[PDB]
Amino acid sequence: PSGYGVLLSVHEDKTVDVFTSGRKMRLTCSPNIDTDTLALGQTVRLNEALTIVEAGTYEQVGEISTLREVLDDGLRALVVGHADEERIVWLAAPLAAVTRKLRPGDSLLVDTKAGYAFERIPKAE
Amino acid sequence: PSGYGVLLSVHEDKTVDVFTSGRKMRLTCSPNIDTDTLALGQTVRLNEALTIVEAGTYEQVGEISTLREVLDDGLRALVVGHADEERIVWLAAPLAAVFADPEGDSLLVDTKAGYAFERIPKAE
Amino acid sequence: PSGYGVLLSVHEDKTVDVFTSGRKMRLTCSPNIDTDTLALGQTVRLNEALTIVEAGTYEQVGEISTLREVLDDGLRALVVGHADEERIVWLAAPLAAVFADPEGDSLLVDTKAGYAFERIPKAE
Amino acid sequence: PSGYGVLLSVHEDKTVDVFTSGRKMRLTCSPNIDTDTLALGQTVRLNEALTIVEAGTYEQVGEISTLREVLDDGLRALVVGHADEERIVWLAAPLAAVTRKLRPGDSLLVDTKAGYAFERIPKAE
Amino acid sequence: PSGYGVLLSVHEDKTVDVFTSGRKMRLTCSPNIDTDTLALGQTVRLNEALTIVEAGTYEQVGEISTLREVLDDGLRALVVGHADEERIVWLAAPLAAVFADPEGDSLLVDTKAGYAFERIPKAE
Amino acid sequence: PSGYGVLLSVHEDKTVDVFTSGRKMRLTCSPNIDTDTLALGQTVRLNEALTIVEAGTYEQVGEISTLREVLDDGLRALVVGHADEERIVWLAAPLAAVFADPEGDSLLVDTKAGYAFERIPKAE
Repeated sequence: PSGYGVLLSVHEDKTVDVFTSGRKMRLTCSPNIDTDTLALGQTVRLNEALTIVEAGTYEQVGEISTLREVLDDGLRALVVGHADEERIVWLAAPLAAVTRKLRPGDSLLVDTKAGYAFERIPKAE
Repeated sequence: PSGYGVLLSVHEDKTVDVFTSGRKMRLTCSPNIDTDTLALGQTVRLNEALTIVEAGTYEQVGEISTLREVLDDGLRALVVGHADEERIVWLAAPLAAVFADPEGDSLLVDTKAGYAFERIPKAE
Repeated sequence: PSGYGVLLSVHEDKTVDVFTSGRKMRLTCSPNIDTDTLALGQTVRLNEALTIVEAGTYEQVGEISTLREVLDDGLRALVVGHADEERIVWLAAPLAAVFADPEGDSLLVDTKAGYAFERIPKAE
Repeated sequence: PSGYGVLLSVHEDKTVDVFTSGRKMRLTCSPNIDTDTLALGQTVRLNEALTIVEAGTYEQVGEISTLREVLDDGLRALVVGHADEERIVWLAAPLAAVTRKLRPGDSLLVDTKAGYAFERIPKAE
Repeated sequence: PSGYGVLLSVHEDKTVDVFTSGRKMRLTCSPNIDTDTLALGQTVRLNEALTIVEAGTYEQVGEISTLREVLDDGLRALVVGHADEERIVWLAAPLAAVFADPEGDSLLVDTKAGYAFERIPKAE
Repeated sequence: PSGYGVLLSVHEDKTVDVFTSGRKMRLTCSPNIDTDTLALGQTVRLNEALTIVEAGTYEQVGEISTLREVLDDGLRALVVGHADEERIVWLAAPLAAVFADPEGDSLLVDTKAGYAFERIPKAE
């Protein structure tokens, strides 16, 4: 069987930080994986030895939180969840650009354990 | 003895993603499983080795959430729970079959697996 | 030592779904057990190999929830918990025998196993 | 090392049901233990093999809940906790008698995982 | 590598009850521990074998609860948390030393271990 | 693989308390690590034997809580979470350098490790 985790960072030595089984770990990738093309926040597949053997895409289901503000660094956002839970999360690539821009009350799909926002979910009317 | 999980996806090599023991796993299927006939969201039965040995029905008990909108893709929906927790979930076939659905419909959901399975009269 | 679980369903092949050690399992009964006399929601005792070796009484302590409606199938009910969490649960065999509210009855429930066991006014 | 659990019932065959490590189990007692004198709801000590090797007393710290009503059987009570959480619990012996009697709004020390009430905690003024 | 727990009691045979890894355990002490000098509620350091190897100070971070009353025994107190969860906890020495305390004082507590350790100005 | 933890304290014997895999541990540093340069609250990397092999940056994502007061010791603060949960946390090294509210500042916290790391207005 394989498990999965959320990619957090790629190091100069081609190891990666991944959030998996509820904790951050530094893991190695299979030689066939091009680490230069990994996208932070994407789900990655792990073998039993915890080597990254495949890159997937971003989570498509889960918690929604409301955007309050993108932080000064342009990399993280302050979001507000259901019971008034304020949190900081990383912006995945499709959100960090900038064409469109993120505006406060935008609804964002988030993983608050890994600390990532993946997708904006549109429309009241 | 067998365990269970919620089927999430089927891969080209006949392995499947399943949500079981609180996380997503990629698992193999027994010779009896024709993956072509699997329905996403259904419960699957797992042997000790975590091989899928039987494909079952959708969950029938659990949390209730309220439908806010089906997303543009027609695959997912925005649902709101008891303390106004908004989530995105996948729609199982029975919900996609009617997609009416409104908006306010009460849906049986598994928020860990990320699925909505059944509409519950409020009602009737 | 023996473990325990809540009997969820009895299958046509005589195996049984049981909620035990925090998850749903499909288990086999000792030949001693007459599976046709098993009662939904009752506590079953397991040996170390997870064979069902004895069938017992129903859970008698735990969470109280309020009945909202008995579903159209007569097997499940919509209940509302203390913080307005709505859930669907199975009716244990004693409750599967009649009810009547909204249109309010207080039920002993185990939301992890997904069962209601007993009504709390003066009821047996 | 030893672990602990809450005694739930004593069987005719001298085995006992105990709530330990978050679940109910049927366990045996050391031959030196007189099972006839066990008190339901008391904490019991388990060796690594999960044999009951010692009986203790009732929990003395933990959750408080307010009594609503003793059930018709005289063995269980409906209690109401902080966030309006209603639950049924077993009455330990010092509470089941009957001299004094339990009255609704009494504060009770409870273990809502094992499903027991142990002690009444007195006095506003 | 060492773990930690909260000391709950000392036994006549020099073993101790400690709350560690989310539950109470009876553990032994190293030759260096003079159990006569232990203070109930203090943090203890445990080696891989779960032997107490060092007795430390009280916890300094964690949940805050409000004092309602010290119980008649002078050993325990009724405390109320954020969602008005009332609990009974043991008093550590520093709190017993002042027992003033009032009632309204804010106390640093570990509700799993069942201890109050320190009074926090509201204040100052 | 390597694990990670939050550095809680540095002891006079050069060992360090670290919150890792959901609990507090006392660990040893690789000889490479200058323990006098370690900074409270920083993330440390662990080998499989749980030796600290590298010291890193601070947590940058997670829960936001509101500062109520910096305690008299200048090392800890009282913070209030989203559901009015009050807690005492340690100040990470960057925050241990000044503050100022009630008499309101938003702090990034990890309540499991018991640390605040960063203030969120425009602050570095």
